[PDB]
Amino acid sequence: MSQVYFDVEADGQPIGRVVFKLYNDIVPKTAENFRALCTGEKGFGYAGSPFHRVIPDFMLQGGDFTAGNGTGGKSIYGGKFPDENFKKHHDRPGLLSMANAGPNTNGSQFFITTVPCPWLDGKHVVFGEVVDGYDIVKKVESLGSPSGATKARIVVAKSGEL
Amino acid sequence: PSKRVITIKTTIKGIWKYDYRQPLYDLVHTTNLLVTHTYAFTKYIFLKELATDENFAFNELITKDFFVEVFLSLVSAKAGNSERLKDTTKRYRSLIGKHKDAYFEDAKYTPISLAYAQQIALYECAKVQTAYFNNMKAHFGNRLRALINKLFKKKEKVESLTKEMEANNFSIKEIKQAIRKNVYQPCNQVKLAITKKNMPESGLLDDKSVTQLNEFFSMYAVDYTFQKESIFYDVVANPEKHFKAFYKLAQLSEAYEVKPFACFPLRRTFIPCYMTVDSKILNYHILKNKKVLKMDEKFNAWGRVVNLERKAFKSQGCKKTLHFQGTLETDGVGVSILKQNTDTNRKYIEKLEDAELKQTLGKCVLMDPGRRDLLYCMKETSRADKKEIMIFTKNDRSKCSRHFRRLRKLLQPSQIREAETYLSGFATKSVNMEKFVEYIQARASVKDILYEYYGNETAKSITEFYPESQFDFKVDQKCNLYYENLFVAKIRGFYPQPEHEPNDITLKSHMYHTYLQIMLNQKHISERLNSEKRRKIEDLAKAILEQPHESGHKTTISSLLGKLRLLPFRKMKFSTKLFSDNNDRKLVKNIKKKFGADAVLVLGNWSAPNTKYQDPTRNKGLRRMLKKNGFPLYLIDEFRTSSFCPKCESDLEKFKVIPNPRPHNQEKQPKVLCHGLLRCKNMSCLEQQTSEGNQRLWNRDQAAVLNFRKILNCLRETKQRPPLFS
DNA sequence: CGAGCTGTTTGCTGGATGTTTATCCCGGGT
DNA sequence: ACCCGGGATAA
RNA sequence: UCCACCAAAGUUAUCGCUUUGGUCAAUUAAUGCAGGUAAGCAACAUCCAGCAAACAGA
Ligand SMILES: [Mg+2]
Ligand SMILES: [Zn+2]
Repeated sequence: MSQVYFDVEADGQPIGRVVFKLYNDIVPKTAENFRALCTGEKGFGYAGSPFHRVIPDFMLQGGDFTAGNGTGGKSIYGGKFPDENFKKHHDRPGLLSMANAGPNTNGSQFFITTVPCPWLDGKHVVFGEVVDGYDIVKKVESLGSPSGATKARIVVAKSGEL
Repeated sequence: PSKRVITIKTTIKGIWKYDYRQPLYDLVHTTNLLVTHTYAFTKYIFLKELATDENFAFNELITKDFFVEVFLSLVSAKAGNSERLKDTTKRYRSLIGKHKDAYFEDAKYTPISLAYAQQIALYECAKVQTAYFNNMKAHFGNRLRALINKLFKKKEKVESLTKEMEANNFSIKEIKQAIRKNVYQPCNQVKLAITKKNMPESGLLDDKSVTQLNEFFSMYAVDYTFQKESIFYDVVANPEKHFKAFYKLAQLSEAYEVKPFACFPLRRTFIPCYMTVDSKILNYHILKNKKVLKMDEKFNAWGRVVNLERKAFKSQGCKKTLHFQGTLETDGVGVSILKQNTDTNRKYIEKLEDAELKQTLGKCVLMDPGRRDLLYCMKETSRADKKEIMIFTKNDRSKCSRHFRRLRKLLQPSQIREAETYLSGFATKSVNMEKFVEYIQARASVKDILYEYYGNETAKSITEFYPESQFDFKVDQKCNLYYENLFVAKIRGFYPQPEHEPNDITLKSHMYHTYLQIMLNQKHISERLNSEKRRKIEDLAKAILEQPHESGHKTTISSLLGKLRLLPFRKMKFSTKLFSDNNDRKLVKNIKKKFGADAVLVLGNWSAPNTKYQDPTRNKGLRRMLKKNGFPLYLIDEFRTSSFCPKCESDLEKFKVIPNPRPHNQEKQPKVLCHGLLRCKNMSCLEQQTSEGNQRLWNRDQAAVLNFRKILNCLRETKQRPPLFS
């Protein structure tokens, strides 16, 4: 299971790092796409992508590296790919899953859950967990607003694989 | 070698340099205005003279030279060398100035200062002359025949004779024979008499009709004789001597309350139309140059405005012999580039041969052209299980047209619709002086607002077309963001959301700021907003961030953005052509995929005349496009092809009753007989279970194509049409 | 082929003809 | 004297 | 005043029929096809006669 890390900077000041554990064996294609975006193998990735939608106590979202507002993003396999599987569910906080605009509309955007989301089971593919830096995740969440607007410019300054 | 010309379409924004965009726009508008007046004023002159005196020499004034003077009279410029004018030019200018002041007063028009208007006037006046000649040559004979029928009182005589004979209990066949003997034959005699300029024999027409005929013939010269003894042939041979007569014909048509027809071509579209641009026009109007541009510097001048190295402007055609010659046509949004090879310096399947018919074995595609189903296509090898059937419907082609029509209907301002309704109270095709003057005044009273609305793409917009209107964003099921009806972008991360109905109400309005920020970053939205408006919108967005719950900021933003609700009519018109081309190519690709690349097409002989309660059809354009793509196309008669059951050659009937297909007519006419489903009269027609008969049911198009296949097989076997379908 | 009487704007379909470039010189200014 | 428009004509 | 395409069934080569599965560039964006990066192809303005939508009047 590949592990990846993001460096989060608010208003140009680093605030911490978050370490993720990927379900490579359970969800191969989605995990591979996420790893490629993290490492920027294909010339594009989450590097510099902003967290355009953070809802406190509910979720953080990001991964839009072409528009920074949720209307962009693309996968290595193309614009979008079909849902792979739902062998994992939003059962515990800290789960990393793919954001989509409906069935078979997965792209590059991802979201991290801060509370259980049983109602989202079967709708969004869950493909990772947060193993370290969850305090940094809470710190980022504290900068969010109920409407999703961020109190400060939060971006993934750097990304990589451990 | 012969001369051929090709046109390449494109958009101004894609090839036109930004710094020179504004000079072009105004020019277009100016030209359009002049052209519009160049029509109306011209008519305003003729109707003025013809009503003033019947001896007026109207025929000689239908020329490009007179139209050029008419066009120039609407443009104010410094006086030239008057003594160098020709006698014809002097007479034309005097005639124009006779009514110049009256026309300006009636139309509330002022001359537009436009230097170097010679070339534009020449081109537009050549177009006007061509339009006049084409209209007359096309419709003079038909309108003359209609007038002759009206003069003979054919309808009244036929009705009276039919009623009289029915009162006497005459058989319908005898009634028709008597009508032919007593009505149609004298009418043909009158037609023959009029065609040769000779008055009809006494008793065929009453005194009033004879007087009207004499008045009509007084238009022509007394000694003038129609070429080859036929007026209809002389009109084509020597059109210039009939124009005045045509006008009189129109009046006679209006004498008997016949539906008015446009005798004088006019430009009435408020949307700016295409105008021709050449090297001189570009040099003197767009580039604002002040010196003569020679042919050697021809392409250099264009290079300063457009990139001649693009795909559109490069060589094209066989051996790349079709080169661009510095001539374009543009209407402010779209552009057409003309290429030419020379310098500017001045069948039925039943009648096919044996080999031709037998070479199509296993490749013919039988098509049934319908109204709603444009093409129902079936291949020879089609069977009950191997259903090699294709359907190209009217909906597929009309998607974009219906979408644009609905959008225009929904986005039409109240002022625009009211102005159109008011302007519709005055007829335009009528040749009456008073009616035309009233129409001119009515158009002048509403021309400004209509031009502003339809010219919103490049013209100044001031009027508030949507007062007291608040616009709120919405998201559809497909996560597409629309302001009210304007597409913004697809939100790919919209579905992830928490439990609905949060505690704080103001978040719903706060999402408005996020939607506005997403919208304002779009190119097609940012380009439509000027710097000052964008600054004000950003300030209002900041204020909304300060006080999201306040609706005043939202109302102000809606008022500012009301410009975005104006439709780009010219852009939609341009996109319609692309949509039509894409539909044609998609149909060709589908035909080749389903029926193979070397498929042979057999189309029905139905002509599809334009009928009331029915939308137009591409019957002729469809065949032309199919032939242009290389498909071998042949025509097969549809006589009794859709009336007999293929399984047993028995007649079919319309049995099922269904609610009205059109929902709006259900309340008035709820239920009607079905049209696409039929049942056979054999009453077994199948291995029926005998429970309720269960007659074999056939789709009308499927039965028609099966009968076409039967006819084709019979032709192949015996080279003769089937006796049943003969 | 298939569905139930007038005017404008739009558009969709159909029919007809074209798709510029030198040269002169008078008004006006310096 | 010498030049800068800009209308008007014509193939 | 409404209807984008491809398939299964009621069903029998069954409708502007109904019930299901699959597809989506949504568009008030842009010269359109394809080739994968080269290299080829594609008639347009005006006017007029009809027909459809909105409105208003017979
Ligand atoms: Mg037919
Ligand atoms: Zn039968």
